[PDB]
Amino acid sequence: KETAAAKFERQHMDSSTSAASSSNYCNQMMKSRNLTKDRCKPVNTFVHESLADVQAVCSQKNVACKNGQTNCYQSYSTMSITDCRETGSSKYPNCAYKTTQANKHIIVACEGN
Amino acid sequence: PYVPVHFNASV
Repeated sequence: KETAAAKFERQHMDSSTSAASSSNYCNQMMKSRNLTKDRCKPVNTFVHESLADVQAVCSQKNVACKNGQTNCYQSYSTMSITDCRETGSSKYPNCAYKTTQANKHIIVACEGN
Repeated sequence: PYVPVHFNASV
């Protein structure tokens, strides 16, 4: 009930779309993944790639994490991704988010789960 | 099998 791995999947995985819908993707998705139940999580990124493609990042380019840990890996190639971030005018429990679609190299922290 | 546990950054 919630392992670090399922938390990760619940929060960032969206293999059901190749890219962000439209301007409301962050509103529905943040909602769906229950990232706004108690509060409005302020920032969250969705990866539009298959689970396996993302797990495979842990055997890609090893880099330091933004903290100094050594368990961070960078994807060799770019990935379709969606940046969800709270708009200056967002208050609980009516959380508004600005969806920003992009194609980027993701950096993930890995552990044996 | 080391799996992603945190989404650190983009690019």
